[PDB]
Amino acid sequence: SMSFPPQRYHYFLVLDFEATCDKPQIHPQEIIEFPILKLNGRTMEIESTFHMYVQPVVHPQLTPFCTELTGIIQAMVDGQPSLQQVLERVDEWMAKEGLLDPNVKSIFVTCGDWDLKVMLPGQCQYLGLPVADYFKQWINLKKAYSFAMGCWPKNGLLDMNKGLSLQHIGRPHSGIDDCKNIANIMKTLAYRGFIFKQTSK
Ligand SMILES: Nc1ncnc2c1ncn2[C@@H]1O[C@H](COP(=O)(O)O)[C@@H](O)[C@H]1O
Ligand SMILES: [Sm+3]
Ligand SMILES: [Sm+3]
Repeated sequence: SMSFPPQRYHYFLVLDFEATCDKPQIHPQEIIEFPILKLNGRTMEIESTFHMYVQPVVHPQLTPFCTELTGIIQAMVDGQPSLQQVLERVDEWMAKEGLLDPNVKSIFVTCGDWDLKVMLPGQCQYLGLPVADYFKQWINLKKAYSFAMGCWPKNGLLDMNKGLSLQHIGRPHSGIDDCKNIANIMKTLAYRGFIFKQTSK
């Protein structure tokens, strides 16, 4: 096939939350890291980065497990805006990037469905906040990978990097680093000729 074919979107918006957690799981979970990488729709190159840590409210003190898992320390979320304000910052960032133009086509890309099917809508429902329409469609990279490679990856980014012989970027369970791996996997899948499609229902 053709390497780096024409794609259906002008930009891809790579997103990977980190959230409060514990062993056994904390309830409710709350977003504590909100990264978005804006990728050129054709080349998959990173052109802009949104990144904010978020101050949790229901369980404001990060557990030892959460800090061990994510590397996020208490001082990184203390003094930060809450999710409501971060969502307003995202909307302003989308506007300045030119992504609110109806003729500019973009879609979010996540590893799995959890981030936009479960985490964001669930916390927004808890807080009584509407979900912006652009969060309601996305590409699940694991499903896209399964069509591009003909196989179901077992453990997310690590196994997709393994299958494509890519070196892992940065630290697992860091939101921004997970985004960098998603973007690197996407670049390789496009190099192999894959055309990305919405997977969310
Ligand atoms: N092994 C785990 N045990 C408990 N919670 C987890 C685990 N892995 C991920 N999580 C939660 O899911 C969020 C997203 O995970 P990830 O995108 O894989 O870093 C984390 O920030 C945690 O809140
Ligand atoms: Sm993740
Ligand atoms: Sm992650």
